[PDB]
Amino acid sequence: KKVFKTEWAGRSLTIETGQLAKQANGAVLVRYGDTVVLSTATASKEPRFFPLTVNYEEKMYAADEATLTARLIDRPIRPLFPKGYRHDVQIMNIVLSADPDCSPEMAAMIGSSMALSVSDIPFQGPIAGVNVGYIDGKYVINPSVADKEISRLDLEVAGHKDAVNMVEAGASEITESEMLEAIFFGHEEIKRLVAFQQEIIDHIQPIKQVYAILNDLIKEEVRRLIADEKIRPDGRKVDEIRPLESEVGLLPRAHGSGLFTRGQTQALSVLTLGARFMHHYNFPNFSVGETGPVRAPGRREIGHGALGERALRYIIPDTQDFPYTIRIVSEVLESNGSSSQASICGSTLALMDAGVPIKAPVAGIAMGLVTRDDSYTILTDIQGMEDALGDMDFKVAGTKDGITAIQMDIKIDGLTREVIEEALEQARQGRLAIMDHMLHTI
Amino acid sequence: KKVFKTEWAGRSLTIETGQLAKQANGAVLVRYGDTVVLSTATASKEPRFFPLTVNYEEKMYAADEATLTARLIDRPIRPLFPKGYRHDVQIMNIVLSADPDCSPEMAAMIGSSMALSVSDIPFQGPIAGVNVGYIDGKYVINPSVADKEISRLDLEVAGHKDAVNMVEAGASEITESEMLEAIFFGHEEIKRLVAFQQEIIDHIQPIKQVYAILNDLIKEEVRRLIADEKIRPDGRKVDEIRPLESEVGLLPRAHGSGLFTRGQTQALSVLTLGARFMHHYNFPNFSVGETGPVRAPGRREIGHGALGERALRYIIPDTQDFPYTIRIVSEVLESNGSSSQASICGSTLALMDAGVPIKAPVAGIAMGLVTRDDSYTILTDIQGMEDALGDMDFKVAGTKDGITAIQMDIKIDGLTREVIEEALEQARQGRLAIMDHMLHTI
Amino acid sequence: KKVFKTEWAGRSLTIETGQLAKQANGAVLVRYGDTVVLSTATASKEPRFFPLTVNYEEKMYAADEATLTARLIDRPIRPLFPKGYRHDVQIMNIVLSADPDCSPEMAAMIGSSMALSVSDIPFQGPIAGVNVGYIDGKYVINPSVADKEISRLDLEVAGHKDAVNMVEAGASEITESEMLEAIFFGHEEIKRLVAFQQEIIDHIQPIKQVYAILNDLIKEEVRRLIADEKIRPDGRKVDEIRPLESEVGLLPRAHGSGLFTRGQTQALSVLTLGARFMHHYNFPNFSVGETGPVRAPGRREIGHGALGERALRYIIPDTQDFPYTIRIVSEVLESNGSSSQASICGSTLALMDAGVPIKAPVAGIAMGLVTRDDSYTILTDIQGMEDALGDMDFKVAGTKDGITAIQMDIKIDGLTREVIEEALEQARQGRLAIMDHMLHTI
Ligand SMILES: [Mg+2]
Ligand SMILES: [Mg+2]
Ligand SMILES: [Mg+2]
Repeated sequence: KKVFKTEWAGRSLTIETGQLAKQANGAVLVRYGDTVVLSTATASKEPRFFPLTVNYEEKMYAADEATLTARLIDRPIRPLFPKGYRHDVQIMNIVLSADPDCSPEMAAMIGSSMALSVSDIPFQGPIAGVNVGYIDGKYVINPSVADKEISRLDLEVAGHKDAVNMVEAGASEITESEMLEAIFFGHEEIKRLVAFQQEIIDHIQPIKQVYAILNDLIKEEVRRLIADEKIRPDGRKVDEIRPLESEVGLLPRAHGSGLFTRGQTQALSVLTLGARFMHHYNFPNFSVGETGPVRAPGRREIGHGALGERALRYIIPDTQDFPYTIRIVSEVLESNGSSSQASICGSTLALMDAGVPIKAPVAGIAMGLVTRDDSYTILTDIQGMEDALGDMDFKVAGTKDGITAIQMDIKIDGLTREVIEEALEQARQGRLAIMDHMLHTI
Repeated sequence: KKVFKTEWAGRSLTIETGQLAKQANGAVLVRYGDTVVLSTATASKEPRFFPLTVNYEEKMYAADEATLTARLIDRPIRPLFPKGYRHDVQIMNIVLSADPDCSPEMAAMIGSSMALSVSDIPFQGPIAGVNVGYIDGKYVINPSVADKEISRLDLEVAGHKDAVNMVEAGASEITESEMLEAIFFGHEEIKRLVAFQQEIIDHIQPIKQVYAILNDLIKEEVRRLIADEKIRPDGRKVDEIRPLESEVGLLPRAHGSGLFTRGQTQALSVLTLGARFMHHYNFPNFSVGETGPVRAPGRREIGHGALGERALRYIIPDTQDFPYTIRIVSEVLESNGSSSQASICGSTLALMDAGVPIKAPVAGIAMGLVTRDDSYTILTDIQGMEDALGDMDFKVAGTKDGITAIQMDIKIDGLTREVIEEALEQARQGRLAIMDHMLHTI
Repeated sequence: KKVFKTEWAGRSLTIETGQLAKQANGAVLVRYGDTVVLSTATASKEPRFFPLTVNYEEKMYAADEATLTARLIDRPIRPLFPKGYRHDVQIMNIVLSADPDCSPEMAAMIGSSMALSVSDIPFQGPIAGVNVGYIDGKYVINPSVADKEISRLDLEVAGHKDAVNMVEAGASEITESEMLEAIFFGHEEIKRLVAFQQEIIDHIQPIKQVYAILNDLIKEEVRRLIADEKIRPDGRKVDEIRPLESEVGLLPRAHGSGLFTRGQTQALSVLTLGARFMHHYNFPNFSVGETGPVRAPGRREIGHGALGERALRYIIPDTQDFPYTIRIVSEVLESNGSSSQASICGSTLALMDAGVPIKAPVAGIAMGLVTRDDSYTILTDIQGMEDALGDMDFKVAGTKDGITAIQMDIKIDGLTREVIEEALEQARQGRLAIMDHMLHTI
């Protein structure tokens, strides 16, 4: 994780990388004052017309428009790819925290530039954008909500080191000279922002670029290694949990937030208190390093949100002891096995971060199985491949004092009593280990 | 039609087959107390990745959630198909009547097992599910809504004769042993439910599994047999109506219901009273023995709902004599020609069932045409093939005293006055014949 | 532009062609009293099952149903196409002004007939439809909303010169003879309307029916002609605006309307006053002579509506001096570069039509560029091909006193200051010329 800081229009500008959304080609967290934006850039493995998609979304907890902002950010980026480049490139901008005086739109634009800049994609940037106002005869960079009310110009201009790349303006009937001056006043700031990004690029130094029978032979090799040689594809032992990392309080305008990472699975859960309890779960395709349609929550996202809500509902305080609504949203930023349990753990952190008087913290974990002729092997904290090539995905969440939720998917006829018993015990040990880590963080 | 009865958690469990949704591969009506669920299983004719889809819907008149339940029922079913089976299989569960103390989710799960078991699809069941509660230290099968409020466990468990295959639980922090005790307490009931299903299967004994030039010769033969030999593809006479069957009062929690069957066309219409008149029409793909997307009402269903509403609107009493809202929903469970008129007849039955003081009963029927030489033949109650290969689809509904609705689709340039007049006369005789039967039923 | 007038059920019937939607195969404006309906017919260039789609929409500003009305109009039209005809034919019906006593449905039915008749598509019409009521024992053509309340019959019947082609009725239990009399009373009016349509057809006389290297040589030829010979594909000069045409007050039940045409780009903007400011933009596929899905407004339509709203927002009077909501909807009836600007102009004419005390009229225009070596050429009022084959699409709108909106898309890395300077000045001259024309119209 690398943090780069500067100042922008009288407020702090930080760009973070290396920690969040590692399976996108490039990903960056932009903090502009209290505005926080996660920007990702992901490209298809092989080339597909150049298919570029830019998305912008302001989360409900951050406090047509988003369509206009995605079209805004697409413009200075689209023409700067090599001629003939046909890979499908998808860029996401998620406003996690929104201060209206610290333009989330412009933060997302430089986030989208930086996401691409560190990314692996041959984008010919960097670019940056600024908002220019025109107040009492003086041009201003990124005016506050108050200043924009007395501004005769609502100009957003973007470009690179060499030239202006985009002009998007509304104005109170200003002359051609007044506009022209505003534009190249804006481009002076753009050159500073592009220089700031280039410092980051210089430091980071991104590097730019019968079947079915085979599929069964790999399945048997993974299963043989596990049952016989006692070793898992990532070198783990059968009861080994992946490396754990965790933080709270990542978002200034949220009541509570928790970041929980387990191996290659990472979830950001954001809590909102209002004036009863709900938990939602979002699974972007950049979480698994892919592109594709940005659709409404599918069947799986509805399930995993309800499973998280079920595990957590039992420790939520009553209304007499906590007279507030509680909404938690879990964002899966990276996934390689049980994002849904990571969302449960992130939500517990966010509940404690927000000072919600819960009965007890809750953590979860998913168990696996490799069945063989004479015996079987329980796998603790399975990754995706062990789900795909194993025999079950057995998810258990609860407190130190017992179970609050179970959900199971198996690829065999059934689980014997001994399998279920052994899995529940390893899962009891697993959740206890995870909460020891979470209480260490909290 | 065969009815099989038992007792389940202190309430009656009935499974019916042979009457409803005969064009699905397998179909079953489950009655669990006042809960009523129709479950169908339909497979693609040819095999296609194994595409299995399970659907669950609680109808508005029965009284995220439905997604979780379809997700619930898929789990114990999916792994029990032969390895390498690639037919597209769709399972539909329609909650027609819902008593919250008599689990519609569990009723639908055994319905889906039952639908598959009698179906011809090589499903390796049967399976069954139960809900297990935990109240003052004792496990209970399918607790009532009141009992679940004092329950420390919300466990739903499914499996087959030999093993448990699915566990989905919420719990007030119960230990691993307590959960284990609940699972195999539930599985004792599952083995009883699967044994009951096997009794039904033992009795029923399901058996398990230039082009354009040709079509014109087929069309030419059906039309030739009709015009020359006066015989229709099913052997009917040109003015012969298909066998009629009808009952009332099928749903305990509905204000009125009518089941109307005409040959291979079957509609169940459900009426709801409230505190002005609407008729809706649903056409599931299993009604014609197919699979496919479950979409919102298409143009045809909207058309056929409005045509049903038109035929019926005229005999609905004034508010002074009946001060209630009336919503009727007609479910096409099978189709082979004019489901829309069957829905009209089903709706009239439901109106008389509900004790709605209608002006007069209403029946409908669809007429056809085969034009030849200069001669022609009017067909009474056309099936699908006579619509496709004939010249018109001429639908007339009304009372014994006259016409209340007409809708027509033709495949030739126009209908002469003489064709229209003779068709109207045969349809007058038709609706009178259908109505004589409906009053016999009512 | 040709206008054909007659009388229909005691109200005026006008059919207009030659002015609106010229890029559809056939397009017609029908005025039936105060009802105004635009009807278009467009066919795919090559044939694809005969795919015919009929669409019907009543605009909100004109004052299940639209689906039923579109199916209504499809029926008398569908069977009257040549056997074996496989071109995709799409008919759109847009109710721009709605008087409920002058049936928009029947206006749309004869509009769809006329659209196809003048179209080049081998539709074997014309057809027409009428509404027949039955009041105190007398049949009446197209009864008023009041008269329909005392009518025992709500019959819609359609057909051609030779026969009735469609019967759709609801009725208060009328006999077969009463229904039969109604149909052929209606067909007496149909033959008169079909004769009226036939007069127009006689008058108009419609006539009835390495790749990558090649595209790059065409692009180089357009750019070569522009930069060297100064000649544009339509023979225009680089600073020449396309011919302008403009009218105001096209819709009787709208508070204001403006029609603005610029070459092959045409927009109709409709203003509605209520008891704050919004501008929407619609882009039908017939505007460029194509067929295809009728979807919700896409990203471009959202963008172009907001850009129009942005150009206009600045001249909207304050609430203190104009206490009304203002809604404008701009319909792109024909397009060949910058419809977004056509909407702005249309909107301004409309605001003036509606007597909205705007600060100043607003006009817009789109500029292009052909870059050659170190040389370049600014293009005034670019058509679609000069956008596709040029270097920018630079849109500037404003008043006589300055700029109110700018939006730009470029196909090169950046725009030098002098290019931006040259574009703004030519665009300033452009909008002044357009506004000189618009004030002449107003
Ligand atoms: Mg897992
Ligand atoms: Mg029919
Ligand atoms: Mg343009």
